[PDB]
Order: sequence, then C-alpha cells, then structure tokens
Amino acid sequence: EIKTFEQFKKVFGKVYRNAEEEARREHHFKEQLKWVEEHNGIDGVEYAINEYSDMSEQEFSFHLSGGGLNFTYMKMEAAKEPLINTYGSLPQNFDWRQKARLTRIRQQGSCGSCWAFAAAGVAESLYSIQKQQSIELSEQELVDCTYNRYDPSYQCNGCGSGYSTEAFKYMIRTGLVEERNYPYNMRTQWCDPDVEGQRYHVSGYQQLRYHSSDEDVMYTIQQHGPVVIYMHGSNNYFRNLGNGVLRGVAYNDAYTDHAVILVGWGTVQGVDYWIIRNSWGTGWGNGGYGYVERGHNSLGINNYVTYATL
Ligand SMILES: *[C@@H]1O[C@H](CO)[C@@H](O)[C@H](O)[C@H]1NC(C)=O
Ligand SMILES: [Cl-]
Ligand SMILES: [Cl-]
Repeated sequence: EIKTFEQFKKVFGKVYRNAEEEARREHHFKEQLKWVEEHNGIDGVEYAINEYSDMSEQEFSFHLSGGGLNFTYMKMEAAKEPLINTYGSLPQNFDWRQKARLTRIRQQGSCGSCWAFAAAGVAESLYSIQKQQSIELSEQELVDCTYNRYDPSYQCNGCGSGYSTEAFKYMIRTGLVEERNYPYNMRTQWCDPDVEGQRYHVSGYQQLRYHSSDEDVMYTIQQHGPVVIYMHGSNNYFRNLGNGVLRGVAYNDAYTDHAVILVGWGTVQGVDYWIIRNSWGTGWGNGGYGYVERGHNSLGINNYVTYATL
C-alpha cells in the first residue's frame, strides 16, 4: 500500500545523506512504482514495491554484486560433465519446505551478501534435514572473514560481491559460529577470528556443470538437499516478484548478479516451476519464496548450481 515516496520513506525508514541524493532517488522510486502498477497482475503474477525500489536497475545490480563477479573464476570450478545419467524417474513435485523444517527467511538489506546468505541457508537446511537441528549461522562472519583483503586465500569482497563456493570453503576449513555470537550488520567489518561459540562445518561442496539440465538440478536437490544458484536478481520482473509463477523471463540468461537457493520444484496447471528461497525478507515473493518457470534456464538459474555435504 505504498503510493508515493514518503510512505515508502517511513515504511522502510530511509535516511538520506543529502537532499541532492533524494532528488535523484524518488524519480527511481516513481519509475519503479510506475513499472509495478503497469505490470502487476499481468499473466496472473503479482509485482510489488520493496526496500530496494528506490534504485535503478543499474544501481540495484551494483548494490547486489558491485559489478565484480569473475565468471571466468566461477566457470573454472564447475564439474565438466553432467551427472551419471542413470537415476530413475523424478517426482512431479518436491519441496524441502514440507520435508523438513527449514529456517526462517532472512534479509540481507543494504549489503551485497546474497552469496553468504545462500551458502548459510543451504548449510542450515542440511542441519535440519540430517540432524533435525535448527541453527542460525552468522552471515556476517562470512562477509568479514572471507574478505580478500583480510585473508587472500579467499576471493570474496564482503558486501561488494562474493562466491557461495568460497563461503562453503570457509565452512569446511574454519566453520561458522551462530548469529548470536557474530551478529549481522549489513556492512563489511574487520574479521573477528577469536569469536568463540560452537562452530558448524560442512565437509565438502560441488558445483554442477555450467548450464546443467533441469533434471540434474532436480536430482541434485533430491539427493543432496537445497542448492545455491546464481541468477539475474536485478531483472525487473524478478526484482519485484510477489505471488505467481514468473514465466517467459530472460531465457538462457548469461548475466548473473544474485545468489539464492532452490529448495524444490512443482507443477501448477501445466506450468513447471522452481521454488526459490530468497534473502530479501518475507515481504518479497510469497513469504520470501518465489516461483520461476523451469525448462528455459530462465534468468540463468541453471548456470551455477552448487550443493554441499555435511
Ligand atoms: C578472473 O579469474 C581468472 C581465473 O581465476 C583469472 O585468471 C583472471 O585474472 C581474473 N580476472 C579478474 C578481472 O579478476
Ligand atoms: Cl577446501
Ligand atoms: Cl560496507
């Protein structure tokens, strides 16, 4: 129910370092609100304003990944082959939200940390799935302690941009303490390594072949749990997604700037979709979850799929 800027301002409590900045800012909100009203309900899909609606597509994309994702680096670590192709048949519907008590939806806020939330999310899922333990891990510890300037053995850039594979690497070698012990501030800080508290590890991770088939991905999800994917988060349709199944968007997209989690799949009246766990609060999508059509590498969903192992 946000009709122009300072309802948006007081709802999301936005402070502006300047008056020059606000002028450049409600125009983007107006044109984002413009995009929302003209698209809401089309193809029976809900779109809606959110905390990010004051940035342009260019700005938001930079907000997510600081224009600095080395795809060459990301492609090099992938498996080179599809899965051994002997797994039987796949169920039409599969939803880890129903097979396990997954942890609550998180909110990365004004920090390009999706890579950290996606990795932590997969790890938390696995602890629920294999041990029936609900834990909340510290994304902030990932942001700071995989920071390249802090530890050159890692390639992440904090709130700038990052790699979920690098995050899992950290979860193997060091492990993460819980949120309580290293709380989230949506900013790059100096790594605190003398944080005590129990540490939660994974033992391994594997990135699937670039452009993996839906079937490989679905099977991976079935056998290894929720998976990290990298996709085109700053796309207008995905950006403002509420309820509904996003169809016909960005087929075979090569441009990726956002990390999220696949937790399953389903079919609704002829339409095959993915279930996406996002890190933008329960206000986005349907309670923080979104639905994107399968079968077309929509928004680059199949480009960089990674699972982990406890
Ligand atoms: C990207 O990564 C590749 C392989 O790790 C490296 O050779 C290249 O120099 C990197 N480029 C940039 C711009 O970081
Ligand atoms: Cl390692
Ligand atoms: Cl920062």
